[PDB]
Amino acid sequence: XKHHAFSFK
Amino acid sequence: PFPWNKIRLPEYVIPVHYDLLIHANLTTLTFWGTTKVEITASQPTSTIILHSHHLQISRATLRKGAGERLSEEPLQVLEHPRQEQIALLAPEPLLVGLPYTVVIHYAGNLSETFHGFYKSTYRTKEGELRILASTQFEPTAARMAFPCFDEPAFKASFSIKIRREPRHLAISNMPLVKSVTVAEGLIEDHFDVTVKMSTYLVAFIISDFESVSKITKSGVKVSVYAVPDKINQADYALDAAVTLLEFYEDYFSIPYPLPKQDLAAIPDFQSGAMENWGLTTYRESALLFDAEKSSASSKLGITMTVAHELAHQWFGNLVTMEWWNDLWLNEGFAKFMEFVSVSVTHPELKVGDYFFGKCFDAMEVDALNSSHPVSTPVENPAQIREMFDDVSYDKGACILNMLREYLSADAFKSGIVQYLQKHSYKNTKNEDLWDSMASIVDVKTMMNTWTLQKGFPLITITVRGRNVHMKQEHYMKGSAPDTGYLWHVPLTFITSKSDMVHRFLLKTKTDVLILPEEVEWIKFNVGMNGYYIVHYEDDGWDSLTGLLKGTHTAVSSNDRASLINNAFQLVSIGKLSIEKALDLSLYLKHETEIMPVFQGLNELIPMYKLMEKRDMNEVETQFKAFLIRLLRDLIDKQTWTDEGSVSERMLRSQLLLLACVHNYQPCVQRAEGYFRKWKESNGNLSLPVDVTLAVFAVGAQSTEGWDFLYSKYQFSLSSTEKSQIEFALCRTQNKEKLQWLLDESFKGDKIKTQEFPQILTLIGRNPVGYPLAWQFLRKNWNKLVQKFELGSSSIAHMVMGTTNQFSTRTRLEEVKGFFSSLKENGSQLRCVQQTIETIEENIGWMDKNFDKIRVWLQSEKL
Ligand SMILES: *[C@@H]1O[C@H](CO)[C@@H](O[C@@H]2O[C@H](CO)[C@@H](O[C@@H]3O[C@H](CO)[C@@H](O)[C@H](O[C@H]4O[C@H](CO)[C@@H](O)[C@H](O)[C@@H]4O)[C@@H]3O)[C@H](O)[C@H]2NC(C)=O)[C@H](O)[C@H]1NC(C)=O
Ligand SMILES: *[C@@H]1O[C@H](CO)[C@@H](O[C@@H]2O[C@H](CO)[C@@H](O)[C@H](O)[C@H]2NC(C)=O)[C@H](O[C@@H]2O[C@@H](C)[C@@H](O)[C@@H](O)[C@@H]2O)[C@H]1NC(C)=O
Ligand SMILES: *[C@@H]1O[C@H](CO)[C@@H](O[C@@H]2O[C@H](CO)[C@@H](O)[C@H](O)[C@H]2NC(C)=O)[C@H](O)[C@H]1NC(C)=O
Ligand SMILES: *[C@@H]1O[C@H](CO)[C@@H](O)[C@H](O)[C@H]1NC(C)=O
Ligand code: NA
Ligand code: NA
Ligand code: NA
Ligand code: NA
Ligand SMILES: [Zn+2]
Repeated sequence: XKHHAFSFK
Repeated sequence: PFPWNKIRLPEYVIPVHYDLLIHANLTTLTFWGTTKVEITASQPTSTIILHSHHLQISRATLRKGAGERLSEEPLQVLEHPRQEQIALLAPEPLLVGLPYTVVIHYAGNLSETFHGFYKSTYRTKEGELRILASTQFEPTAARMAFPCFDEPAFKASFSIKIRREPRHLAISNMPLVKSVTVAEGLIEDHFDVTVKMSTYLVAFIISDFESVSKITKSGVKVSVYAVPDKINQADYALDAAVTLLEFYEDYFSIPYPLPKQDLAAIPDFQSGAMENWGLTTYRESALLFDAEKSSASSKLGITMTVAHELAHQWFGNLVTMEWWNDLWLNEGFAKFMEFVSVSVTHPELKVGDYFFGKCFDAMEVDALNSSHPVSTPVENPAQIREMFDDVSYDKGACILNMLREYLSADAFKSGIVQYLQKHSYKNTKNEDLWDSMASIVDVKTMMNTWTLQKGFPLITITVRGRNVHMKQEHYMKGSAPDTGYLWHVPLTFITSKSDMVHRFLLKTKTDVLILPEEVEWIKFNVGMNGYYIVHYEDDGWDSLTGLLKGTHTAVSSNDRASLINNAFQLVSIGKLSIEKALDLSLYLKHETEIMPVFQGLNELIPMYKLMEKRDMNEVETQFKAFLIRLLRDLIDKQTWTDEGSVSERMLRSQLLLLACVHNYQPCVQRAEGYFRKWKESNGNLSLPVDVTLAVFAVGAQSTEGWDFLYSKYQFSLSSTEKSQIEFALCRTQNKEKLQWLLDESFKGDKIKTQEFPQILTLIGRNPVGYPLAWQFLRKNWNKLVQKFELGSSSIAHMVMGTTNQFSTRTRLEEVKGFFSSLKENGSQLRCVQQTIETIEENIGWMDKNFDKIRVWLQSEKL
């Protein structure tokens, strides 16, 4: 998987 | 007259084995299938019900085996599209216990969504379009690729055959054992039979992917597959996958049972990744690492994502929940195991330090009446998809961590190993887990309170000399009586006289413990390892505030973060004034550590996000000025480099972005200079990755800078860079540019539709874009639902991301009115109930606290 936003660093 | 009127399949026809033939065509975007399923019936039936969705069944036949006595007969086919079922009616009733084989021939179209057997595309570095076909079946989409008993407890083995053109590669769960030319320009690939597994884990991909490979010490061939232009970004994930698979094998002493494990980076993918047995799949951004351009947080995320998918090989694949009501047995464990495994394999990442943040994520949803117990009934596909949420993942992992601390790691591990061994290649329920843990203390009664009731307790602490009184009550947002919820709460505390972790099991509404000597302070929930929050009566919060302001080093960084979080949670139930919580947050002036700093941001930023959507620019501006002044010393110390630990790099990036976004001039001027140089270099300049979010976000504020950023997006092969550009473009105050971003990502040509939920939410968070994003969601609802599906977290993200920062009765009525009008296409979504409740709380919170905050800001105590 649910937690896929870590690219936005 | 369809002869079955229930969503769940009959229990008395069971499959044993499937032979799947799939013939796909990537030119016409069609596929043909022949499915053979060996079945037995425990009850005499003349009807076989199974799942099929959007497949054109051309013929079905029933075969009764025996060498010379093998007979075959035609089945009449009926369909019930809303139940997603077909019925095969036989001339004679099946004989109980004997083997039959059902043979179904069918055709379908490749799906234009992200589920089923679906089309994915990418462009060559020369601009040529390429098409591949890939699968995503969890939870209920296998039935879109082949007719099956598509529920996770109907486990079976699968022999998969793929017919394809010579020019393309096929891969599936198992190794390829034979390729046979069957006609001119058609090759049939035979893959080895799978172990017993659920239908949702079947996978196959037809592509021109390249690969890299490495063998584990146990002899498993691990490979990463990706488009040719990106395969040189696969090295990090390949190495991490070998290390993590070896960890799990050694940790559980239960080998990975397949000869190979593939990790495939798919150019279009809805979730982050998927654990298909032997063929795990990923968003490109969740797997591919560019040493020059990827961020520290992307490297952390790839490592945790691979750890998550590999944990599923045990928690999900080998052992599978019996039904989706217990999905947390898959997802909570996989989430927890990310931390168990990476804390060993990559100790430099210190991931254990970050774990409690997942618990606070869970508590955000779990504080609302519209939460649900960890284990809770579901029936239809939308409800099942809704189970893939922060309760299943984050609360699930958090209550497992709590239980492990309570039992001790060694006793917990012994229970998990027995659980995995006993239920290998089978399915489990909530109760099976407690039984295994207890076989090593009434774990079942305790853990039933944490899995069968929603929410969490407020623990209230009252000290009279050495006497420490404890009370539990149900934490319910909006402000003190509740439905008599009760938990078995493993409390922990430290004191001014003892930093040993002390333990007390609170099983009742009230209890007491006696300290050996009087103390100056006491602090419960040590390290935030328990799924509960704490209130201190009398002078408690004044005293803990003085502790943070004097020697904030008296307690750990995560204990400081836990105090920040709890103080602001108590504001929303009327146990602490907003002024007292803001007074506590002033200690952050001297804070250095990432978790408490980030926790402060997590509590304070939402306050001005509410103000941004109101006529409140003066208090909004003062509040943001307060936040920057609070953290200015830490901001000023940041270097504009990529130096330091992963934690130092993530802290740097977020602080510089924050400062630039709020117009802190020293940071803005540096970001402007870097952006001007980057543009003058024609984008050839290598910026420090850690400053690039801030630099791009500032550059995108002018038309020429925005246009230049977009011009570079086309050609980037870096998932981090593409994410950074998307974030920057969504920060513009030019409303026509914001509308363009919504249109183009909705279209999916210049920006992939897999980014649309994020883009919609970022514009929804934009102080001038939020009306546009909410309007866009209403206008384009039907197509967005068609693409992403009701109940998906994609839709939940869009709903919450466009509405849950509203705080007026007029906005509330817009939300209630719109979603009510959807009837069966959205009106009952859980995310809709959650956002409505959030808006209701925002209204009450702002009505009560806005003027209090205004006055507090005027007091300039900072
Ligand atoms: C997906 O669909 C596409 C389009 O429908 C399909 O492409 C077609 O493939 C066939 C076979 O690969 C092509 O026809 C062949 O063309 C070659 C080159 O000219 C000929 O040598 C072939 O002739 C031999 O085989 C014939 C058998 O039909 C004999 O009649 C003949 O005497 C020779 O022995 C044959 O004509 C065809 O050109 C393409 N069409 C297009 C538009 O590209 C593709 O194969 C499908 N893929 C799958 C996996 O289904
Ligand atoms: C700045 O422009 C240079 C010229 O195009 C880039 O070098 C080129 O990078 C290509 C993609 O990595 C590669 O195919 C070319 O062979 C290479 N050309 C030359 C003459 O070196 C450069 O890319 C960086 O430098 C190269 C050497 C590699 O190390 C790349 O990985 C680097 O990104 C461009 N730099 C940037 C930051 O874009
Ligand atoms: C795949 O899409 C095609 C559309 O091209 C569907 O074919 C049509 O189906 C309807 C209903 O059976 C027919 O009346 C049309 O004549 C068909 N069109 C053509 C060009 O043949 C097809 O049904 C779809 N397949 C599935 C499984 O849904
Ligand atoms: C919570 O939801 C239930 C079911 O909708 C309802 O009965 C109850 O009154 C709600 N509680 C509050 C405080 O609204
Ligand atoms: Na601690
Ligand atoms: Na605790
Ligand atoms: Na969700
Ligand atoms: Na999505
Ligand atoms: Zn998972």
